[PDB]
Amino acid sequence: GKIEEGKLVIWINGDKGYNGLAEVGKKFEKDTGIKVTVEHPDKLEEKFPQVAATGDGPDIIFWAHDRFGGYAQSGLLAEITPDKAFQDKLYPFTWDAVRYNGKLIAYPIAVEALSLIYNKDLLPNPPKTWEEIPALDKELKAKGKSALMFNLQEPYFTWPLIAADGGYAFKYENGKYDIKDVGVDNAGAKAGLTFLVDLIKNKHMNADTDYSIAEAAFNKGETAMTINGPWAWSNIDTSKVNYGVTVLPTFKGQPSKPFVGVLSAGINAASPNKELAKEFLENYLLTDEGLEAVNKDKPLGAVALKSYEEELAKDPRIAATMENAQKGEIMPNIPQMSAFWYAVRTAVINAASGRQTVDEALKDAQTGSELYRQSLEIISRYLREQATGAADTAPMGASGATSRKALETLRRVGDGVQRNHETAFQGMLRKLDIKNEDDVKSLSRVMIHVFSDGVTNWGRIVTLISFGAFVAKHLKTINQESCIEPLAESITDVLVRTKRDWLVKQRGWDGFVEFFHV
Ligand SMILES: CO[C@H]1/C(F)=C/C[C@H](C)[C@@H](C)S(=O)(=O)NC(=O)c2ccc3c(c2)N(C[C@@H]2CCO[C@H]21)C[C@@]1(CCCc2cc(Cl)ccc21)CO3
Ligand SMILES: OC[C@H]1O[C@H](O[C@H]2[C@H](O)[C@@H](O)[C@@H](O)O[C@@H]2CO)[C@H](O)[C@@H](O)[C@@H]1O
Repeated sequence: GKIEEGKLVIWINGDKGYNGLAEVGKKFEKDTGIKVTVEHPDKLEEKFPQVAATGDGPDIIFWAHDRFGGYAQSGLLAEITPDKAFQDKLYPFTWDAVRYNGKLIAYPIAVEALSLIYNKDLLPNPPKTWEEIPALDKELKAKGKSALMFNLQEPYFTWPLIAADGGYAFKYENGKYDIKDVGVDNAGAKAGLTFLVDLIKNKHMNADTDYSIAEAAFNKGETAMTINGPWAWSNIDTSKVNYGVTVLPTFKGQPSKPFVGVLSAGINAASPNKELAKEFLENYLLTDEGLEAVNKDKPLGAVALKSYEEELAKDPRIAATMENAQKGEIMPNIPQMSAFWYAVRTAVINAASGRQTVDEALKDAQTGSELYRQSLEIISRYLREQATGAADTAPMGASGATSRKALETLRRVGDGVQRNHETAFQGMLRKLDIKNEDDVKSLSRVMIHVFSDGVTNWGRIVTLISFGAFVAKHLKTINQESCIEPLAESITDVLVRTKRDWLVKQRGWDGFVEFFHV
């Protein structure tokens, strides 16, 4: 389906101030005659890239900025071009969170960081360390309470602990990300997750605790502490708990490091209402009165709009939010963040339930988080050396032995496939009629149709990549060598998205090397 002209459909998460956002929508309707529909579907961050890919979905999508680079890389977002006068009304660091490949891909709304929320009637002074929580829980259990309950199903809430002693997602040094350097299974990450698993094993927490269970327990006065963001404060106000919002506890003397999000509004590339969306976001929502309406429903945190943020800055809950934000780090918006989050969510859940050990769980998470970059490194090098006749001299980098050995295996087995299946390869090449970067882009659909319509095994993966090499050779001979790298990226995208779970179960490219050994 096509997006309907002359209305606005907005998607925002169900924990945010969506009735507040609908009031801003009604003000827009009152001026313009244009109906604004606000929806909060489950798993909207997973649904958006599926429906938007077919030219469907909402006109405007709200999420934290971490998902938006993936969306932008897939052509799902309109470039945002506010004038200088509008850009200067928001803090520059919030604009930086919505910049992807030099282009603004969303409007920033507000800065979110988790804090420790504590019941002052149970815990007059909250604990400064994670390490004192077991003893504190023992004290509280004797009075029929617990120390701490928070969502263990979403790794956002457990990440601050994992990150504290040296866990990291993608390493940041000299003002740039080393996407090859992933810190999911180092000693720091292990120490943090082991502490969490030990809290569970000693019955200080329950592995099944989710968002709803922890909220209800805190807001009924059953647990002394929770971990949550500004959005949660509204329901706590209603409960009349005497609560404080403060700095997260330290682990091994070091601050808990929450991943900081910037709630952001992106415009769908398929929307025929882009001018209405920009008008709504700039002149209705991102105003003192627009942000107030949302903030009164569920608090936004530290708003991007300089004028309204000065008014809210005096709130000690916001001061505490920004203290934790400064100790933490701004999330990347790189396309791999979705894979990172999927990998760590599974690792926390399996470690918490005892399905896997901490070592086993973080091992798998590391492989999952590394999979795109390692797969690209191998696939791009094979395609490029096959096309040119000469290999890449560049160092292989992180997990370089695996990448080197996988490439050597792929040269052996892939050249065998190209030789033996030369007839079919030639026939399919002629059938596809590839001649430019436009035709290369259209291969993704046929590639995913043929590669996924069949069993999952290493032999079929070799075919995917070897035919890729066969096409790369053709692109070089027709003076279309600049298409080879986008082809490699497209093959890699198809492989890692469709076979993510299977690939991780095989120990990634080490499984490939082992399967075809001797
Ligand atoms: C019958 O004719 C096919 C052929 F010869 C199969 C022989 C093989 C060795 C089988 C015995 S198998 O079961 O081991 N493997 C597969 O069946 C298989 C797996 C993946 C795969 C394909 C097959 N493709 C169809 C092949 C290529 C040559 O003839 C087709 C190519 C494919 C789709 C077209 C566009 C395209 C573009 C790029 Cl850049 C890369 C790949 C592709 C998707 O990838
Ligand atoms: O749990 C992984 C998850 O973390 C972040 O999602 C947060 C979001 O930023 C908050 O606004 C709030 O809604 O809670 C969410 C956690 O349930 C990432 O933004 C998201 O991409 C990621 O999957």
